[PDB]
Amino acid sequence: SIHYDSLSKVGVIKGLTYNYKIKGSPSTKLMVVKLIPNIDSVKNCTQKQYDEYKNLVRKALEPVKMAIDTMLNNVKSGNNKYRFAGAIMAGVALGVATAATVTAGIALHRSNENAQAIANMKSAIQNTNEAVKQLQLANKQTLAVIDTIRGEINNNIIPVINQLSCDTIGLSVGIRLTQYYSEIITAFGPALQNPVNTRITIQAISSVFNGNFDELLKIMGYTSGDLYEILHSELIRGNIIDVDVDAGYIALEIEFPNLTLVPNAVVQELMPISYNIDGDEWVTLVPRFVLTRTTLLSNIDTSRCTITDSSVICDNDYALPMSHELIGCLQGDTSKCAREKVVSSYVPKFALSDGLVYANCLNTICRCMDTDTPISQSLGATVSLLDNKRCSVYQVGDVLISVGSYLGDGEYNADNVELG
Amino acid sequence: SIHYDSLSKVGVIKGLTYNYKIKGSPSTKLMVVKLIPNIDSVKNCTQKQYDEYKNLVRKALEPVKMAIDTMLNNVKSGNNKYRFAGAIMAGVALGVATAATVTAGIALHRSNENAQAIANMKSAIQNTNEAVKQLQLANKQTLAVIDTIRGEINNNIIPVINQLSCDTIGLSVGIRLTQYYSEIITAFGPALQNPVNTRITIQAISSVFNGNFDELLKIMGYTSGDLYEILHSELIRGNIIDVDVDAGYIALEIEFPNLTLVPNAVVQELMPISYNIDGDEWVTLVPRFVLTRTTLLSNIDTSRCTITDSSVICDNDYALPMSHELIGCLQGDTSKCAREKVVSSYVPKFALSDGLVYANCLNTICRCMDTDTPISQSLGATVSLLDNKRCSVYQVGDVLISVGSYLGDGEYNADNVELG
Amino acid sequence: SIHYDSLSKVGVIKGLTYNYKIKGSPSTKLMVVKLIPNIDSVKNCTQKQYDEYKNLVRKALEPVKMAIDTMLNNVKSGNNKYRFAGAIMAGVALGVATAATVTAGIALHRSNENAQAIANMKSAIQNTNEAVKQLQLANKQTLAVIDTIRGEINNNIIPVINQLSCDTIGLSVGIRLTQYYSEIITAFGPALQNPVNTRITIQAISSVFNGNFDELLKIMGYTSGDLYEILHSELIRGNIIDVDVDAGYIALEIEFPNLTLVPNAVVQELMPISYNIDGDEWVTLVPRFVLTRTTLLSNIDTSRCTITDSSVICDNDYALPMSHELIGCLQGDTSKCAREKVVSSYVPKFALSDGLVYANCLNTICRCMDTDTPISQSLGATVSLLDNKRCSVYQVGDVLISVGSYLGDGEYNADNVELG
Repeated sequence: SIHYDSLSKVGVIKGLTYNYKIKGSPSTKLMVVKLIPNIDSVKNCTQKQYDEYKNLVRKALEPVKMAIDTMLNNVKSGNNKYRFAGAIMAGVALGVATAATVTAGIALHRSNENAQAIANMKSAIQNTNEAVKQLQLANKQTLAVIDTIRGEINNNIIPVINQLSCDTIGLSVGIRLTQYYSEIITAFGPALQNPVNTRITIQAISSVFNGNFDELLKIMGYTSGDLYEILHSELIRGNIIDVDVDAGYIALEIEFPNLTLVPNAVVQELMPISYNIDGDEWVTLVPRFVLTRTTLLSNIDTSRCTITDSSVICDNDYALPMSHELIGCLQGDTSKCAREKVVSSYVPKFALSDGLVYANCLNTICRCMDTDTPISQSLGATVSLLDNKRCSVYQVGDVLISVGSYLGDGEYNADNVELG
Repeated sequence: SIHYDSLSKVGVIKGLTYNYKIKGSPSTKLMVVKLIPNIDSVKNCTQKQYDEYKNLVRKALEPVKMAIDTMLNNVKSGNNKYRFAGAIMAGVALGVATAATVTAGIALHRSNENAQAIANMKSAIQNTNEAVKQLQLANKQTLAVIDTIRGEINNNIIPVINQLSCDTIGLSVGIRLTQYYSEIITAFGPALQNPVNTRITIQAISSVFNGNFDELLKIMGYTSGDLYEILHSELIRGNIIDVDVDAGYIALEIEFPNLTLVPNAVVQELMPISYNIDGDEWVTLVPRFVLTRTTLLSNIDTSRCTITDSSVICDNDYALPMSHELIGCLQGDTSKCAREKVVSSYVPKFALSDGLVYANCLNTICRCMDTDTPISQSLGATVSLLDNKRCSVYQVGDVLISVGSYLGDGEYNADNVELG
Repeated sequence: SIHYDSLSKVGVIKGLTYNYKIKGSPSTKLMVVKLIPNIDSVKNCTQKQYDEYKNLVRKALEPVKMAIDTMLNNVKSGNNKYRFAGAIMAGVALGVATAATVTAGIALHRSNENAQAIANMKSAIQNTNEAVKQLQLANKQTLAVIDTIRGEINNNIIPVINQLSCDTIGLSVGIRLTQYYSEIITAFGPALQNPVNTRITIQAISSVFNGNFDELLKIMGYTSGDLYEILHSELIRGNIIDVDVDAGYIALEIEFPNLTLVPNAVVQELMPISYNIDGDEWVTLVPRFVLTRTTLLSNIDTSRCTITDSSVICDNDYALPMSHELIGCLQGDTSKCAREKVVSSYVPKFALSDGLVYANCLNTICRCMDTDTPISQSLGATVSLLDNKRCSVYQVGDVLISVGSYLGDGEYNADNVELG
């Protein structure tokens, strides 16, 4: 319970209401990002710059493969000793880890049969001559292959190649290769250092492809308009499963999760306004959002979640405990609520809820428009309630509002309430 | 009062001084952003990809117009019942809202006559064939029309169109349309969801126009060098007033505010240094900036404001209350000031103010350069003052400084001050 | 000491270990950024737009040179009066400053002989016709000169110049100049306002050169693969030393620092898990990282540092003091540790350290796989220890793990420990 009838007399008013959703089971797709382009159409003019680029790429990829091969051996070393049907992590060889790292280490082994199927297509992956392409694995699964720089050459150099000289072509292509290297290090740098525990969103991945994430979703067989709820929440993420150093490519597995609606769970918003005490202006201190689950009250940090037109969407169940004074305050003992003095006009003075208006008519102008007379609260009353029994249209500050009727047994009274 | 003479003996020294400015009355201009380009120069080669693009745009715009039409009906439903000269909000139909939402809902109705004037120019808006254009409304007001992709076709495809094949042109244009769609969703996505309460800065708006905000200000009749104080503060912002689904465009109103100088208001900076107590090194805890208005002291969170060479500029009056211990400390009762022990050399040891130097000569080397002898403070004194009565140039740490004269009645004394 | 044997019984477990590194002595290089391009190849077609651009650039540069000339006079006014071999700051003319500002003001004078050598090359700097170039000063030092827009004209306009008309060329170049002006104001705007105290990273500087920082490091004679540890930490930074208003260029000095390994300093990570008290689930509150230097314990805010595979790298020594209750807790008086109640399943239940597993087997399923039987802790015990004396493979939650042997004198006991 939140006992709104006692909260209103201390400036706390009932806002909007939402349901709670959290991430469900996954679905996955395969993508290959090529770092060495198929320059074969202009090959004779640019050989010197190309040979220099390949060595730098290979030096950059060599450390990553040893991190992957190391983690694969800790699981294989277990599976070969014991009869059990599941994968077994060798704890003595690993030595120190959180439960999350052990879980991601077993998932890396579980993904290895796709990586082996990709490795059988190496010569077909090398020979692509388009900016994006689709191929079929022996698993019957499809693979998407991305090749940005061959797109740049097809657009910018080939239509004018009769005007340019051989030295101009070589010098022109050389600067484009170093720009692409700078983009790769900016997008993938953190994942190349810690490949087992790091995930990247599809929006960030697309920065290597001019930011065109709409083409990426399209070639995987989706539509960006249908995926809106998980795309806008940034829940579509990928991770590295394998690296090929001699060919120069990265293989990624990309995940499209379901959403689960939590039963008996509600999120409630609270609106604060100022109020009058014996001639001074004060404000109450409370969190903006509160979570209720099967009568239990709790805090929730919505900065780690996305708010939509009707739902709050989180990656995990971010509920947090609540202190005894705040629980006492929200359950109707207003003497336990904390308060602060007002020194700026930026704090609001009125609000609308269920068609009724609550206002602090000692610090803002309130007038009745039908009879054209001012409205005054006593120096004993903290807040004033505006409904259609007195008159049908009110001026509040510099706005005109029409109001509904009060669902109660008599006149609203706010004289001399308990507070602390 | 801040009683700097007592604060100096506890390491708190007087810094720079600024005046306070807050946002004033507005001025506005009109802009139209087109989502469906005028492809008419290459039309025969790209019809298949164009027809697919238009349906996706229309599906994306259909939800936004219903949010706008819904809010317009809540005001019209009031205006038709009553004689009053101002606009009236229907509170029963709206049900729940903050004062800010009611205010933005009335402003949306007030802007509707410009939207109707724009809607009379629809055929002239469709026929533009340039990246940016100016038109005249029947209000005598001007309108700026933006068309990015027709600029791309004029630059990249038309000069080489004799070299490319029909299939190459179609495939080439198709990827540019999906890239533009990805850019729109990234820039406008939050505003398309909540069009009544959301505002966008001109810098962010320009990301749909290659980031060239200088052209946008130029066609509206301004110069980016004159607008520096409001542009650098990020106070130039726009909001959506209407949407046309069949033609595929968004109409925006853009605001250029005035700045108001608050009378009798001053912002004062404070500089902390370490100090000596009985052989140990300590530091005092105080906020960096303090606000004084007509003798009243208050806190101010300058992270929400911009600091210039002479003024602090804020969007609203962000003043906040101050606790009784901090007020006691700043008004000269140093026994109420809070302190901390020092465990790193990154904390500073000296500072310059009004041509005089204050230093902790037990934790840094202080020497007189004229006589070439060291300077020592007793174990009873917290801080030392360096002025030109003793000698004219000092070495402090690894820097040489020349100093002024002390405006006082005698020798400065820092023995055994009151502290807690 | 951290007395891990008492901490384990309250859910705090030993994580990874790192060494501490801080920034050392500098090394520097010279760079010139040109704001007025060498349009001389298309000059006849674009004169009107070019003359308009130059006046706006000069108006933008005029305020910056007076800030530089003002600070240079405060040092020169000292050096001319006194015999001392070092530079002398005039404190009366400066009036108010922090020790950091005095230090940067003397450094600006120390850099002035390079600025004079650059100023002798003005006609050679103006005549460059390439996107990037190298020149030699009379100091025998090299200078790197950047010219982005001449690169754009060499790539985009000259190969098609027989197809375009004179008016098309002029209009086309004019929009590229205003886009470049918008990019300059976005990258350098804060430094142009406060040129003495502001530094910019090489990644941010490169945004004026299509983001290609790899070319910048290459022409300065480095390789981005060797500089990884300081580049990834973002310690490579530059600052403005001079401005030329009539020619329209900015001169920068760029710094490549060394790293110093602090002796006898270690950073230790801590892993928290939940635990059982009399039937309820609880958690302990402690910082993630702790710093030890020659037996002294301290806090460290690693959000201002970079964490690698083995080292923590900071710009300055960010150590901070620690409270008496936390020191008491970590030195084995667990009655002083603070705790919280658990209301979400997102909190972890087990962890691996030194080949042994610690788990809360009342809130997760624990079973022995060799004998296929469940494991249970009493209602008196907070935590359970899993080692190879009982059986060699365990199921914990939904994962299978193989474990090592306990280095102790007998059975581990967690009954009825002291807590508060």
